[PDB]
Amino acid sequence: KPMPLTLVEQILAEFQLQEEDLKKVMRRMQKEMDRGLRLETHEEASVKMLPTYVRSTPEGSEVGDFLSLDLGGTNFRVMLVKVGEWSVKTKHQMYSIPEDAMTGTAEMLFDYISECISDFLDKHQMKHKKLPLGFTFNNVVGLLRDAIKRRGDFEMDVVAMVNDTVATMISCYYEDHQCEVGMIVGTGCNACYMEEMQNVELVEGDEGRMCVNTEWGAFGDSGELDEFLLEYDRLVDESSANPGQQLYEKLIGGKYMGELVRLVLLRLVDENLLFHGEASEQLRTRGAFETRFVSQVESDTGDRKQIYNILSTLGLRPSTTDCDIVRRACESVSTRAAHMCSAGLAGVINRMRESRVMRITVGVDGSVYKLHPSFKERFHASVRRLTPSCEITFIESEEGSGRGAALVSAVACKKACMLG
Ligand SMILES: O=C(Nc1nccs1)[C@H](CC1CCCCC1)n1ccc(S(=O)(=O)C2CCCC2)cc1=O
Ligand SMILES: OC[C@H]1O[C@H](O)[C@H](O)[C@@H](O)[C@@H]1O
Repeated sequence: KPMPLTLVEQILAEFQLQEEDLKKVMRRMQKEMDRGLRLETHEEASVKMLPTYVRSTPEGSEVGDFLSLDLGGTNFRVMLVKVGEWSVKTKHQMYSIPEDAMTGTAEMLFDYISECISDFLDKHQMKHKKLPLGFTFNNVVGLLRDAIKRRGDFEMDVVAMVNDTVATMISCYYEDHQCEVGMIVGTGCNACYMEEMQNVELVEGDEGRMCVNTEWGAFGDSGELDEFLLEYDRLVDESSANPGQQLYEKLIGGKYMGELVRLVLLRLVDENLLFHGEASEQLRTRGAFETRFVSQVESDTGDRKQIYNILSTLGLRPSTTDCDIVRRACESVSTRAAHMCSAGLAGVINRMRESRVMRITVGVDGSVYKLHPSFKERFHASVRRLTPSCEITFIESEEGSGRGAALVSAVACKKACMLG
C-alpha cells in the first residue's frame, strides 16, 4: 500500500472513535435501555425496549399445524409446517409472482397469492383446517387477510409478523440454540435480545426470559450522540424526513451511508483535495452516492476498476489518487458505522452478562452486515473488545432449507394464539 495523503487523512480522522468514546456511547445506550424497560419511564424512553412476547419456553402448544408464507422479490413459498414433541416437519411449493402484477394494485397481487394458497391446500387436502399463517421475508398481513376474505372459499388466521430482528434471532436459534440476540444492520439497524422476565417490567412475571425488541435506532433524542456527530451527520439529519430523530440509525444504517460518503467527498472536493476541486452534477445531487456504491468501492481488488466504474457513472473522471481517496472515505464512514453499532451490541451483551463468563450466539442479518467488506469483521472485533468475559459467536440468517423460517412462523403463530 502507498503513503496516504496527509490532508485527506486529517479530514477522515474525524470519523475515528476511541475505545473511551465507544464505552461512553455504550453506557449511554445501557441507561436508555434501562429507561425503556421500566414501567415508570417507558413512555418517555426513546429506546422502547418492546416486549415481543417471545418467551424462553415453548408456549402456544395447541398450535401443531400452520402455513408459512415466505414472500420474496419475484416469487414466494407456501409452506405447510407440522411441529411435534421440537420436531419441525415441512412441505412446500414455490410460486412465481405474476409478471404483470407489478403494474396493477397491491390487492390484485394478494388475490393471486391467495389463489396459490388455495391450490396448495387443495393439493394436500387441508382447505377446511382454519390454519394459522405466518409471514416471512408491514401491512402485507392486512392485504393477505383482505384477499382471503375476498375469496371466502377457505378460512385462515393470518398472524402478526414478528419484527425482523426477532425473526433473525429465531431463525438463527434454529441452527444454534445458544442464539439469544437478533440484530439487523441493513437500511435500518435494530437489535432484540432475551431479557430476564423480572427486568421486563411491562409484563407481569419473574420466570424465564422474553425477547425484547430494543428499537434502538431512536437512541440520540436527548443528545446522547451529539458529541460524536460530525458536520456530515448534521446535514443528513437536517435534510431527512425526521430531523433530530433516529440519530443512532442515521449513523449506522444503509439508508444514509452513501449520503454520508457523498458529503465527505464534497468536503474533500471543496478543500481542493479531490477531483481537482471539481464535482460533477450527479455528485452534487442528494442521494446520488448510493449505499451499494460504498460496498462496491470497498470491494475493489486494488486495480481501481470497480471504483473508476462507480465514479465514471457519477460523471467523474477520477485519477488513481481520486479513487484511493474515495475508497478511504468509504472505509472511514463504514468503520464509524461498525464502531457505533458495536457499542450498542456490547451494551446489550454486557447487560445480559450482569443479569446472570458468558458464551452467547448473536444472529445477524442485513445488507450492510452481509455485503459490506470488513464491516462484519470490524464490527466483531470492536464488540469483542468491549465485552471482556463474553465469548460471542456470530451467525448469519441463511435460508438453508427454509426451516429457520418455519420456526419463525411457528413462534409467531404460537405467540398470536397465546395472545388470544
Ligand atoms: O417458542 C418459543 N417461545 C414462544 N413464545 C411465545 C410463543 S412460542 C421459543 C422461542 C425461542 C426462545 C430462545 C430464543 C429464540 C426463540 N422456543 C422455541 C423452540 C424451542 S425448542 O423446541 O427448540 C425446545 C425443545 C427442546 C429444547 C428447546 C424452545 C423455545 O423456548
Ligand atoms: O430493519 C431494521 C429496523 O429498521 C428500523 O429501525 C425499524 O424501526 C425496525 O423495527 C427494524 O427492526
